[PDB]
Amino acid sequence: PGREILVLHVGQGGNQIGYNFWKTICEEHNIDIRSNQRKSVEEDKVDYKSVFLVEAPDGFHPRALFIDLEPLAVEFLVKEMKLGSFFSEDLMVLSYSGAHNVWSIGYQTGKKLIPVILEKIRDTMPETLQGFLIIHTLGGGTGSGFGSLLTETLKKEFPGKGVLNFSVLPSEVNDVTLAPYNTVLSLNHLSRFSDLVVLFDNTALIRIVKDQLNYPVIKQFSDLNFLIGRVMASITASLRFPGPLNMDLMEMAHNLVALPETKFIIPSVAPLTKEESEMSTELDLVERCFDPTHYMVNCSGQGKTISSVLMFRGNIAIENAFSIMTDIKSNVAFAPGVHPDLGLKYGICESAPVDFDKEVTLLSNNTIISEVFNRVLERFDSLFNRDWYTSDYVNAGTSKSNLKEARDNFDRIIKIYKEIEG
Ligand SMILES: Nc1nc2c(ncn2[C@@H]2O[C@H](COP(=O)(O)OP(=O)(O)OP(=O)(O)O)[C@@H](O)[C@H]2O)c(=O)[nH]1
Ligand code: NA
Ligand code: NA
Repeated sequence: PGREILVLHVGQGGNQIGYNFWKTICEEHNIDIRSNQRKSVEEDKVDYKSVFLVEAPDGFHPRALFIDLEPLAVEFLVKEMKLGSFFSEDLMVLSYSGAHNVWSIGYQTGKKLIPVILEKIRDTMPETLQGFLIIHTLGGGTGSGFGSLLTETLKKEFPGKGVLNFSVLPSEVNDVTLAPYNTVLSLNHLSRFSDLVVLFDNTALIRIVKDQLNYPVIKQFSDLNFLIGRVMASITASLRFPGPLNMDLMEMAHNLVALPETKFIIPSVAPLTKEESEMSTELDLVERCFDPTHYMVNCSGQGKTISSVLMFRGNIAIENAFSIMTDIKSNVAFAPGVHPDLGLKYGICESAPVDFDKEVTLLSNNTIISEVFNRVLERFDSLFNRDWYTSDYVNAGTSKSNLKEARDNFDRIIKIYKEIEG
């Protein structure tokens, strides 16, 4: 026993993303998400299912909680995707009132559910649990505020366990006008309590789906969220399947987090299709991951990499993975203080993702974070300097002074990344 992870999905986006993640995990372990059983004994591969799956005598269940302050997103998802016996009622922590896109309402209202959540966790969590993943968007009220509260709560209640966030930033034009306040409040909270924050945004996800997968239409968020699920599954693949070089959650965080504050990470994956996986080299895939076309956060350029983690999955030539390292260091811009021999952390797993020959996943700690975050700050200031939209934050326990305090800490983080850039 050991290595187990518990996944908390918070708000509409966090729970919708959870569908794609759990679908991917079940497929990788040849588990039928509808029957809760192995699809077959003969195709049961050597693996470690306990990382994300609880095996009970009746079948497999996700080590997850599905948390929201309104019931519609989760209930509709479970009905449409036929998840009733996998996303079961005993794993749901739902209320009725909603956060109304205000971080402060999500935070305050979520406090009422913390006892129930902690009881569910302490009911079924093994003592050898390595950590928690919190999946949430930053621009709404529940994912942002309740997700922030949960990050704080888990770090306090479970010392020595990793707390990692997979967090969706607002789009280039925000689709929630309150998103700057919610994003600054969330990033401030995660800077204080998360061990590592892996970021995504829908502008980048849409670009990848339209340009790398060439989907003719995106009709549901599943046709975007699958990319987030791919990152989550691939970066944990070496905990779950054999390979030459495995790595756990805090192993990856320790290699990325150069200074305590530099914990905000941009992911990328290559390739995106089976056909590309069968007609590519390790060098080609790594170069794609380091190219802004493949970043899952919308960036103006390659920035400067401080530190990176690369997971190689599938039919990988180890000599190519190693031999290309000097090429990565020569062709990709790293921050000025990074020694020519440093800034890379490798994992290598023999299991390829569904039907692919091979795949590379990159987690990059990149100074371009400062540009992404500066844009959030500029949006925040445009509202705050006019006192726009502050009333419902104030009424839910976030004073205007508190809003400014969060903004100023956010700016301190931006400046640390900018200083490292040079
Ligand atoms: N990628 C992705 N983004 C989502 C998804 N659902 C919502 N979003 C984004 O999340 C932000 C809105 O937050 P939601 O997750 O809907 O809000 P919530 O966390 O449920 O908070 P409240 O509705 O205020 O209670 C917007 O920027 C949306 O574009 C999703 O399934 N996938
Ligand atoms: Na919602
Ligand atoms: Na909503």
